[PDB]
Amino acid sequence: AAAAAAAAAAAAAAAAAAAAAAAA
Amino acid sequence: RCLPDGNLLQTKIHNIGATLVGVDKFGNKYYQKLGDTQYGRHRWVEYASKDRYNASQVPAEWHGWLHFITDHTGDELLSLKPKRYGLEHKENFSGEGDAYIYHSKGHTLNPGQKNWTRYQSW
Amino acid sequence: AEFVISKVDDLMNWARTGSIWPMTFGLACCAVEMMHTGAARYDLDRFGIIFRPSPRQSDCMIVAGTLTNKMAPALRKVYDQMPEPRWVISMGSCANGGGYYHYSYSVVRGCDRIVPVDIYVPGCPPTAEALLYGLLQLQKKINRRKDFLHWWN
Amino acid sequence: DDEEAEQLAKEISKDWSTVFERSMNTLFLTEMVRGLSLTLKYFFDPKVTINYPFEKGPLSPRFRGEHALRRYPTGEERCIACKLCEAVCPAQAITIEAEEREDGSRRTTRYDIDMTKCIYCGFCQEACPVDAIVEGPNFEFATETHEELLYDKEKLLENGDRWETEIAENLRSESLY
Amino acid sequence: GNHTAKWMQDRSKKSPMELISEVPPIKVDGRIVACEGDTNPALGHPIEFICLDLNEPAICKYCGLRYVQDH
Amino acid sequence: AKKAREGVMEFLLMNHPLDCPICDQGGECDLQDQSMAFGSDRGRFTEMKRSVVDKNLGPLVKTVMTRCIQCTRCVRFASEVAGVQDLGILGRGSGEEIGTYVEKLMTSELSGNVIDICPVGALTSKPFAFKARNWELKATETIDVSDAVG
Amino acid sequence: FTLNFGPQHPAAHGVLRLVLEMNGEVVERAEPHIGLLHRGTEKLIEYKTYLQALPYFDRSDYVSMMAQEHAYSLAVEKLLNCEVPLRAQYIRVLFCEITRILNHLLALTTHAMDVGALTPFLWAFEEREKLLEFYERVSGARMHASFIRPGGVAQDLPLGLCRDIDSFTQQFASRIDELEEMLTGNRIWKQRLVDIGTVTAQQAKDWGFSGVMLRGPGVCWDLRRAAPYDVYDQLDFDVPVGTRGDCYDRYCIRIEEMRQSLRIIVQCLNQMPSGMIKADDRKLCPPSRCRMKLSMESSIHHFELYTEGFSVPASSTYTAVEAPKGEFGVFLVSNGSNRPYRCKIRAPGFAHLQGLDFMSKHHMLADVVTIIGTQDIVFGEV
Amino acid sequence: PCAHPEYLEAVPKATEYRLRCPATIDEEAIVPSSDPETVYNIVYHGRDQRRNRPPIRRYVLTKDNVVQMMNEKKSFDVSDFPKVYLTTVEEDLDTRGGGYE
Amino acid sequence: KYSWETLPKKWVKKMERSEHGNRFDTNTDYLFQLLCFLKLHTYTRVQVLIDICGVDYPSRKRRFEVVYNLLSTRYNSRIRVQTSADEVTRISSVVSLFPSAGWWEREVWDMFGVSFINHPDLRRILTDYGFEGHPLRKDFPLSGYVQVRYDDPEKRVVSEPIEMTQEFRYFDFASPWE
Amino acid sequence: VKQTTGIVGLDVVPNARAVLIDLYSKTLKEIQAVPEDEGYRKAVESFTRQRLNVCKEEEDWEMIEKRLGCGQVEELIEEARDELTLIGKMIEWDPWGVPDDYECEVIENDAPIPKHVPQHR
Amino acid sequence: VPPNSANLTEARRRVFDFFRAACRSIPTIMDIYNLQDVVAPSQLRYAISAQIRNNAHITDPKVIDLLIFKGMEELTDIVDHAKQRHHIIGQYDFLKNFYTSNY
Amino acid sequence: LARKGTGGRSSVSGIVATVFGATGFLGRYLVQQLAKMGSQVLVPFRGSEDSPRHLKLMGDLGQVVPMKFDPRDEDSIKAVMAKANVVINLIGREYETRNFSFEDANHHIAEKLALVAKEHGGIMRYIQVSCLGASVSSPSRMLRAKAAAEEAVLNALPEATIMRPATMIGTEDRILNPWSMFVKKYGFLPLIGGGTTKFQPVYVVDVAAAIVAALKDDGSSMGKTYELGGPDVFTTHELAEIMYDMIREWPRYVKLPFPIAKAMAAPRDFMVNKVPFPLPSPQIFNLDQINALTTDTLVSDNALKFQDLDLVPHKLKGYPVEFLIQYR
Ligand SMILES: NC(=O)C1=CN([C@@H]2O[C@H](COP(=O)(O)OP(=O)(O)OC[C@H]3O[C@@H](n4cnc5c(N)ncnc54)[C@H](OP(=O)(O)O)[C@@H]3O)[C@@H](O)[C@H]2O)C=CC1
Ligand code: SF4
Ligand code: SF4
Ligand code: SF4
Ligand code: SF4
Ligand code: SF4
Ligand SMILES: [Zn+2]
Repeated sequence: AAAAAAAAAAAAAAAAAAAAAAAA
Repeated sequence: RCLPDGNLLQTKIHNIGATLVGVDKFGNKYYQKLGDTQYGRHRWVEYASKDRYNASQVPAEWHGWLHFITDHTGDELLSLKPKRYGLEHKENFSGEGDAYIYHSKGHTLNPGQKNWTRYQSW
Repeated sequence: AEFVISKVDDLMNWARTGSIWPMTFGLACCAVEMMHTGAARYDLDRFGIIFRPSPRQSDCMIVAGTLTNKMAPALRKVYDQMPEPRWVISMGSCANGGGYYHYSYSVVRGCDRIVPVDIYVPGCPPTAEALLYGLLQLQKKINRRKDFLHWWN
Repeated sequence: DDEEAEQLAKEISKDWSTVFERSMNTLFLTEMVRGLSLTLKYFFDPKVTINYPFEKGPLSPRFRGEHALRRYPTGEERCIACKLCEAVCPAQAITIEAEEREDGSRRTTRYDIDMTKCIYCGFCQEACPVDAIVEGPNFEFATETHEELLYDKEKLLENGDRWETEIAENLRSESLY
Repeated sequence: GNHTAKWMQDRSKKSPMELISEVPPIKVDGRIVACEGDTNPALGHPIEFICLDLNEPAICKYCGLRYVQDH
Repeated sequence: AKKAREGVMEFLLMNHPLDCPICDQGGECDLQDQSMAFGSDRGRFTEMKRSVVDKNLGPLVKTVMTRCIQCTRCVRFASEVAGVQDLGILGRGSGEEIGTYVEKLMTSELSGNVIDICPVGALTSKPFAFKARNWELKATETIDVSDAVG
Repeated sequence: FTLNFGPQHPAAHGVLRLVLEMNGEVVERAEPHIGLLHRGTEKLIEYKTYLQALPYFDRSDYVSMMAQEHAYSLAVEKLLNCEVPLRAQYIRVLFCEITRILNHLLALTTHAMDVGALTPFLWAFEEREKLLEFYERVSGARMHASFIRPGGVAQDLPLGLCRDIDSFTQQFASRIDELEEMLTGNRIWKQRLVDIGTVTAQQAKDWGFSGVMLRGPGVCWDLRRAAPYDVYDQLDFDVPVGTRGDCYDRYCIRIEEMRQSLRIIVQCLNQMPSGMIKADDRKLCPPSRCRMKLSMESSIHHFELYTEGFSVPASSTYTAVEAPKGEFGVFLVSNGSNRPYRCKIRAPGFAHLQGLDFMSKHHMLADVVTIIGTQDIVFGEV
Repeated sequence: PCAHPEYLEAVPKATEYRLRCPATIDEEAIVPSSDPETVYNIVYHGRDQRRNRPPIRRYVLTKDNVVQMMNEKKSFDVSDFPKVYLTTVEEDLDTRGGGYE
Repeated sequence: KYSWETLPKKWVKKMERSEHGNRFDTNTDYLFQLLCFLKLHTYTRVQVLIDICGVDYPSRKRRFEVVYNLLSTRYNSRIRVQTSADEVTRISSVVSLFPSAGWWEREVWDMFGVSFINHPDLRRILTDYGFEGHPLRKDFPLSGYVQVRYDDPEKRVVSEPIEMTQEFRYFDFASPWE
Repeated sequence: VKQTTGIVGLDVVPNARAVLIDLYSKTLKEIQAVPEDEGYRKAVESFTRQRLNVCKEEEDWEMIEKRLGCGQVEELIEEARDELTLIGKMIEWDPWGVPDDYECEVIENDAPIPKHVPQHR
Repeated sequence: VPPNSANLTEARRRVFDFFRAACRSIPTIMDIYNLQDVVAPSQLRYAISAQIRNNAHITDPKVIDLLIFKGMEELTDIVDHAKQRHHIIGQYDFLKNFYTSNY
Repeated sequence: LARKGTGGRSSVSGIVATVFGATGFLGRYLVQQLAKMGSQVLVPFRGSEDSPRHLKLMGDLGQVVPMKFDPRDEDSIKAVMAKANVVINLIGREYETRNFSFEDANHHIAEKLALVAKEHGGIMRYIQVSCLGASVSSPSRMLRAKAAAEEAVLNALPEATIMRPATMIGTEDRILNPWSMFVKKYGFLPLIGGGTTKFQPVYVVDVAAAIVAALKDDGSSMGKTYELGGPDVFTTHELAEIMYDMIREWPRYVKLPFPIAKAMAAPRDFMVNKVPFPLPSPQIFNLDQINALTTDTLVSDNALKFQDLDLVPHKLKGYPVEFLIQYR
């Protein structure tokens, strides 16, 4: 089956908050 | 003891350091093991009916102290139970034969099955 | 005498009351309260209760939540494939009786309309201990069976 | 793009003594041995469980369980039949019929809460003006049969007299709110 | 009674009507009483001011308690 | 205008007893529905309300004159429409009491309508003593067949 | 090839009745079947007052109770113009956020029990049975705490609840760490979740995801930063936003959103003004028991608010809060009467479970339970 | 060798927690109902929120009005355009407060 | 509001509000065309169909009122385009624009009966399988017409007979003086 | 030089400025087909001219973002392409011009909103 | 499907279309739910025709469109095993009333 | 009777019945009729409380009140018939059990319920249920007992209807469900006597519909022994032909001469001897059911049929036998 396999590679974990950390 | 057939053994493995705070009329011995550890497991009741026990045998005088809702042992709320209309507990006889179980007033099992017809026939 | 029959009934009832694995029809929140009654604090694996995920091998069926008129055939079809010494527990107001949705068109007025019920855990969100006490009442219902004495008539 | 994303996410960890770190943390399953170690720490720690029938979970005086019709200390059911709880009830569990009793003071000939058709939200306890209907912390009233679960007109809700010793306590401690 | 024979089928515990008709009427000073409830104005009924101009005891409708002038 | 309405609805609810739960006309009340719509949300009167004994007006009109606000509507209805002239506004001041000065059942027919005339529970149907509430009653706009006035 | 994939583990996903059209083990389309939990909520609310309507909301989402009462209350204050105090707002958030924690603690470890990790479920449920010691203590019922009333909040906290919520928040970073050390590092977890149910942001927007499934894709969109509906504009907290969209990002968010919710709990605790608990407008808030008994004008309102209701003026508003599942919004048309008029409940899980069709295309049949995991599909709202 | 950097020492078993059981009134709470300025000043129409609102002004637009408006709108200069809700993502590990809130 | 200036005047046909969330009560013909606008537009970018709220006004002539909510994740605003279609007026479906509209329109047709044009798979989503009648209308009684379901000699089957229950007690709380 | 848009699916475009210039020129050319006295054409013309101008002046994508404050150039390209779709759609089923009657009812209510309800920021 | 019923003619055309669809689908109906022995194809055609004729006096085109839609819904939920079969077998003077009730 | 309702499942029918044999194959259809037309049913059960559980439904909240009672002990039968105006009797056995003999289970009970209902003056209609052809001098001791039961219920209590249902077919029956599960002996069906028996089965729903129809009827159907025969007078072999149409199996009958059968059923007839063990309820080979199988008297004579109840029975092909599909 040519279905897209779930490739378990990705970018490393980096907690991505929003830009409103200090001064909105 | 002599009950290796129940979780009553877990309660009797308690009581090893616990202090006995009062005992109600039915015989249920109310224990307290505080200070040591495991909050939520520092108030229990030994039902004094080692077989055929179940919940709701704990009277209202203690059912407060034992669920941690209050800090008043049943020996302290017994001076507050109302004398005029005060009623003893009933163990929740659910299923244990009719006339012990509760019945509505039309169940045909209740002695004195009332008729609801609002019109009074002639 | 009859004493041997009394003890063999005590034994059968001790078995069926010790290991009573329910097919937990956990519909809605009373399944979240049932999950708390299966959780760490009030163990149900303590009392032998093992939540089966299949109706095939299960002594009980703790229907919880709002039995919808569309989940009525599925509940009945599941109840029809439990082995005969089965019981049903209604947990929560919506499952035992009409409940908050008694007058809803899509809600059956209590599972007592689909499956025959043996212990109705009361309280719309029953305390996890209340469902646990409902099961400790189902255990009483087992301890009052004496099926051997009735097989001897 | 996923091809280039893979090429770059694998060219980020591409320096010796870092390929080695990742190889010894994916061969000597090391992420997983921190799972097993935590699991063991919890295997040996005390257990947050409760042998139920003998000790029960913590509650509060605001806990809403089995409905109980209160009484005034001197007998006389507190339930004057205003029908406010019959009105406020979301599930319409309470059916109240009222009749001037021979004494002359109004009272409910029929006060039947249908516990099965009841959501235990405590609206009746709030709506009642004299605190006539309150929820007793019982919550342990599982009934073998549904008809028993329909609490009769002022007779089984009158079993709150047994629970008054705890209901009066909870009310004396909650009335501050 | 007969009204109380509609909801109570026990007929062994005294009927609430009798439990309140056997409590004595409470003497007071003025011409108006409070009867806030049992004792705690927040655990009793809404305060019901009763008039005691009549000679016979004037019952409190909510609690059944009876008050007399006590002049 | 709104401050005048709030002022007056505070005076009316000042010496008025808290009988709304035990009042037969609890739901269908002008005083409750004007306080919950035009009167103020709070009351500053915290003193001893005046109270009034319950006059015996017969086997039809249950009377709780403490609730009555002395608006005089019934004492006008019995004098004019019913035309029997038995009710009266006895006394002056807050001590005002509506009813017959001597125990006198309202011998007039057509004097059961004083309950609909009454904007307050005070005068209520004694036959409909407490049996129901203003919200339970499903209403049908039927006619009557007792007398041929229809 | 059609497969009637039902509830794998009952009592976790109750009435899940997908009808998967498979291709060997690769799923070609997932057709969820709704209505098995369709109680007449959007009809029953048209028949009851605005007070009687509130208990349905804690019964809409059964794992995050008070968030929906908070979304309803904010829809009968949007109409009523019913300004609530500062303490009511702070308690209302301290419990909407305790509810975010109560939900992520379930929707993570029930998901993690569908994937296979059995212990995180029971640890998180001990944590949830600690937070239900707060629900049950502040209102009465452990789950359905009909507590966030329209005007303000039902009744003040007990005199020992902030101390206990503090003694819980101190020990809750460790519980999140354990739920994280047990699942985040695992190669059996990442493998079971990375690149599973990846939702490009255009898809999460199209299908109206608007939840933790709209911040997986990277769309920075939290209705506590977008439309601050309480002290949220005062409280400091960072909304974790994913970068890939796979079910491993949504898990990492739900496990960080469970820490920022801890920050919000600790703030609401440290700054909770001693003010009135309900709006002073006693025609929208039933007066206390003490007042209605002593004051005749309060008794009249306690009577016309527990029987009649508010009669909120005629309008129609869509008030949407950030419930844990997502943007739970209650579109509340209001005829002038005391009963609502088509109180439509936009509930995420009706928009998320739509996403199952395209999320779980070409994923293996064993992934279709992971997708249902990370969508936090609770069928009460569907 | 695990998640125990002298911080898991905050353990779940409390053993001293809800030390004052709830229904024990050591301190009688007060829970203010109304602000002090609104106890003896019960004027309501000023405080009213339900009914103290401007009435709905539903006025009809006919073709003349909208062609007038379209001709009046000469140009869409900037600041006649809706502002964008600008939100970018930025990696942060535990810098907010130092991990301590 | 910028959205009303650019929008063709004909598309916002009937009404327009300016508080409690702004709405463009449009006509059913110009609806999906109006939904095409406000989306795929640079200064009005909604992209997110939050909700499709059927609302039934029995006293109108166009009974229902299909209230399309719309969020604009870009400009952080929320617009509520509405319509009006009676029981037998097929209204344009916007599943082609916002694919979330699929289930919402299935629910609007199920509850109310406002069939949707060129909506693929327009099938009763919420109510029972053999359900006849549209619940969230006004004239549909709460307890339903034939919606009790009990087991019987037709074993393994729950029938669907005419309904009978404790009568729903409708309380006439509404007071005069509004 | 841009690593990636935080948004998933919106792939970073290296030639952002060039395709933006292309799209805005296409938009200015295609908008001519709508009547001039329509608010839609004034809006499209104005903002497309502003963005095309700022894209021609500045060189880096970062400066395009900084001056033209509309998020990221990838989302800007999404907006411009969606606008081209809309103009090519609006040509069809032309809604321009006000009809003869045009009964439009500005039910402009102004209820005060408490602000502890969501609204938006 | 757009309501091309700008007239009774198109509506009647699609009525005949739905009738042909149901008739040509009766095979699967009889198969899935096992009526090929209790009911005859003549009888199922008779019932479908009596349905389409029982609601033939509809001078409104859109009402006919909606009726055909309800019918297609019923069929599609009968073709597939969505609804059961014990109803399909069922789907196929004053004094005698007075003696029973008052209504 | 004093009916205040519209249909059933919440209506009232003034019929507070005590269906003595409710926890049985005929009982579940009769109780469902009586409690779906909205009338109370005081189902009395004999042993395990799980017996009438399948009857707590099909009746709305006390319309079906299962009660405990001992068959041989009165003052309990009087307690079950305390609040009742209809008393149907379905208590019957096809096999002798070591404790209750054929008379003590078919005749000495029906007579006992008859007497204790006579005493409880107020039982308006007392229906007595016995098999068709249960006339004295019938071979099967079950039918002789069931004939004595009729004779003693009419004598001790006149105007007492007596249904005479012939072998009843339906789900969980004792006629078809033993043949299947013996076709599970590889299609081997032992039709006894060579299928020369002529008996008229009847869909149990229609027997119930007749038992209720004699309640809803007027003063008639009192003391009139109906014969709930049914349509399509069959033969055992022919009836078996219809089973194999439902259960997908190939007809593989065999003939058994009556001596061979009575010898094969000679065991399980020592019931009174083997005291310390109860035998497993002879399903297919029952010496008494075989004695009944011999003579084809199980045909409705000119006695009252379904036609005298405005009722026409269902067939035995199609749904009224579709309980066999669960054997395919
Ligand atoms: N089955 C058939 O094909 C035919 C039967 N009939 C007659 O119909 C009636 C009901 O039939 P069906 O329900 O199938 O019969 P069953 O043999 O299944 O018995 C039905 C009921 O009879 C009760 N019963 C039988 N014997 C006793 C006893 N000694 N003491 C107490 N209760 C007893 C059973 O109680 P429990 O369940 O506890 O044992 C059960 O409630 C009987 O009279 C039967 O002979 C008529 C035609 C033929
Ligand atoms: S009865 Fe109450 S708690 Fe149980 S499922 Fe229904 S709403 Fe939830
Ligand atoms: S809690 Fe009280 S008011 Fe609420 S449904 Fe139950 S009985 Fe009715
Ligand atoms: S319980 Fe309370 S609300 Fe109900 S009738 Fe009695 S006093 Fe009134
Ligand atoms: S008339 Fe009765 S109900 Fe009305 S305000 Fe006075 S006491 Fe209350
Ligand atoms: S009508 Fe009623 S309120 Fe008015 S004066 Fe007469 S008694 Fe008083
Ligand atoms: Zn009093």
